[PDB]
Amino acid sequence: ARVKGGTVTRKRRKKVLKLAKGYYGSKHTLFKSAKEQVMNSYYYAFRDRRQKKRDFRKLWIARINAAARMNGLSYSKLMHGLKLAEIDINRKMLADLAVNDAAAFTALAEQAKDALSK
Amino acid sequence: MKLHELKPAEGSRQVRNRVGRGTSSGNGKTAGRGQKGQKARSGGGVRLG
Amino acid sequence: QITSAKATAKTVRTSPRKARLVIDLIRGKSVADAISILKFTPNKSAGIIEKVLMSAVANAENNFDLDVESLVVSEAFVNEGPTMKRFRPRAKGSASPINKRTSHITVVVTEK
Amino acid sequence: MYAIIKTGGKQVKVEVGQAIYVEKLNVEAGEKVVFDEVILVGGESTKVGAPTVAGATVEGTVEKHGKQKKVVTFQYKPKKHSHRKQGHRQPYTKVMIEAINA
Amino acid sequence: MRTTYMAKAGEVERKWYVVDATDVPLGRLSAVVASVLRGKNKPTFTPHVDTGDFVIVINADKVKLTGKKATDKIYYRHSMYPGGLKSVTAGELRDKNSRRLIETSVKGMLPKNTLGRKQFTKLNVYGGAEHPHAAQQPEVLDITN
RNA sequence: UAGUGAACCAGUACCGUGAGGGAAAGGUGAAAAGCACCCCGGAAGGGGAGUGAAAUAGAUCCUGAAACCGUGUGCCUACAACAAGUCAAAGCUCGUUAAUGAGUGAUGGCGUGCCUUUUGUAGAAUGAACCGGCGAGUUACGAUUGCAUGCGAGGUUAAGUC
RNA sequence: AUCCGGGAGUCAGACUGCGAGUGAUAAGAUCCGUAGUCGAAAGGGAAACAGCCCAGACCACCAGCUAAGGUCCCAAAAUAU
RNA sequence: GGUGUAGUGGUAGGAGAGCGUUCUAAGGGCGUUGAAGGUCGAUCGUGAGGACGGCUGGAGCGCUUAGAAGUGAGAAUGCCG
Repeated sequence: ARVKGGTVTRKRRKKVLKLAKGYYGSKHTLFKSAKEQVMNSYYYAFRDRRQKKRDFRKLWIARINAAARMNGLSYSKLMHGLKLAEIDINRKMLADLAVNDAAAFTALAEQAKDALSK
Repeated sequence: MKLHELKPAEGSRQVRNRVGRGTSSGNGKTAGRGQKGQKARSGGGVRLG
Repeated sequence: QITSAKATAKTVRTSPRKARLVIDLIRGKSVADAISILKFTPNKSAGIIEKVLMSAVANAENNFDLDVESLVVSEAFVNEGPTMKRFRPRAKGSASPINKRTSHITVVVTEK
Repeated sequence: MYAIIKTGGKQVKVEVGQAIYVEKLNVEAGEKVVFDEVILVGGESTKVGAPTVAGATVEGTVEKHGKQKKVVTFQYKPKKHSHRKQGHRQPYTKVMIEAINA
Repeated sequence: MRTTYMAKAGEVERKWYVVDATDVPLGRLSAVVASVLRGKNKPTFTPHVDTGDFVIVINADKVKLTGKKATDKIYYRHSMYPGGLKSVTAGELRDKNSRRLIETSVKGMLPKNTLGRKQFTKLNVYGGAEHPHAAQQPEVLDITN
């Protein structure tokens, strides 16, 4: 009942190495050091699936900043006026409307001018 | 009942512990014994009483 | 119809780093000039690749090709052969090994 | 023809004759889907969105029920002993678009 | 992966602006100028591409230094040799090399990427009141900032 | 690398004056039919032509992984401080177990490896040159509890004979 | 929460509000009583930072709101009244 | 099966369910019209892991239920090549 260790280890180690195509050194072809940056790549993937959302809110805020300042409104009085006008647009949608549709962004800008004018 | 369809009595033949066989089984790296001390050496433990 | 005869020489008793120096100077040239190129380098790896190219020319004549004046050295390799292993008595009792290495050399002679 | 439609938590830009990749909708393939909350109607004369602009039904049909790629989310903590291993693969429904307000 | 604009290199047109400096302090000139060059005041960011503009400066430098700091803000350079600190400047750079004031107190205001170099070579600082760059038709800003 | 130390001309070669210590080394093909003859070279070695179902089965001879050494080419690279990844992304090249495709990657954000021992580690505490193979809670006889089974005021054989 | 029974690890703790000694009414010193965090806890802030202030991640999203702390540029938001 | 409400960081350690290797038994199978082994692929499951296809290979091996273990490697200034 002598059991050798025939073909298990190759299957493990090559499933590791296919996760490591394109590593900028001898981290293609060394088993002890390929099994480490895969671990750190998983830590960084856990971080970075949660810093997508930290990033794009800052980008859409900056684009809302520029396009709002073009119409004589600072970048927060839009927020307070649009909530007094009871409008619930996501910051993505105001970002790309602020880039493309100048007419629509000025229409929302004038209703936000009218809202807090009371 | 015949040879190729055997069934045991339920709840009546357990499996085992295989101790010191990997960190996520629960009992690898010091095998259920812990850190240093003479209970964790080879054949340690004082006599009874 | 085939061109590009081959010629090898296996387990040549020369070190494989040094023979890659000479084959820097041959890849991509005409045959009739590269022999003259080989005849002036003063190395042990000079007087071997001569014999490889001349056997490749003789293969292309007596087997397939024509037109010796229209042959181009297209490919040339250096690979490592098996290594002998011996020792040397170094001072204060001990000993340190000595490798002795061998190489395989191939040259392919296309027409154009 | 713009339409900005609340679907789930998210907001989507909508045109005529495209596809949107949205979450599950409990509707068989295939059939008709009628979204209701519409903020904007664009184009030329912008219907500015008071929340639930009235009389704004955006219709559509369904093509598949499919899944994204896996998301290998392994956690470890160094110089200690831990392995949590998962795999997650959400379902997805394509949405053809037809017939903004007319 | 969905729809937000990621501008390319040759999509955004650039402009040319002219800014005076008659009796405005350093920090606020440098702040408005450095917020110009990254591409702010334009709704079409990337954090990749030079979406910024070109800025020309007239009358370097006549910049104020508020209260004191005429003789006080000592700059410092060290020359990687022993004892080589050279505090050679003061507020003396108002008189000589008034190019060199704004080319330091704006380079500090920028990032230090490679874009903090391609966005720095768009300044032009002149202590006098002349454009050699009149071939490019620059416009005028108004600073109430 | 198992199984005697040893499947092979082994207590042999080798080491110590001596008592003594002690290795490594299996495999062509069904059949040797083991490459007549020609060609370069002093030969070794190769290229044709043959033998053979197969010669990348040519005597180091079944299959032939990894480190390691080379050749050719799709994309990038000479104002740049980089635990070497990951998120975002232009361009160029390609076309799959057809699907929210594959290769590369100018550029921006963020980011001090792996074990062990510790009140505490990136540590200038301690271990690994790299790859492959071997390499650690078992068994016998007793004791105690949980679960299951057959009988139950009863239960049950040992040594030993066929 | 109590009782009966099977199975262990632990006996080198640390700093910070507090309140007391020996110290010189000194120390990231030492020795105890009380509460928290680290040990066995990842995310935000104090430039970076085990123990301080806020808050305890089953997983995905290019959705929304607030705490501690912030709003001239790096670097997100007031050159606010 | 619905539908609600609640919970789901974690070292030493306690408990439960599974993946994988070699052999034995019984049933049922595959294989010179290509088995094991090797290489490549843009595939499936929550996990260890499992299929199918292209090439190389040239004689044996999976599948279901039960049983027995020389049953799983990255670290010992580990041993051998």
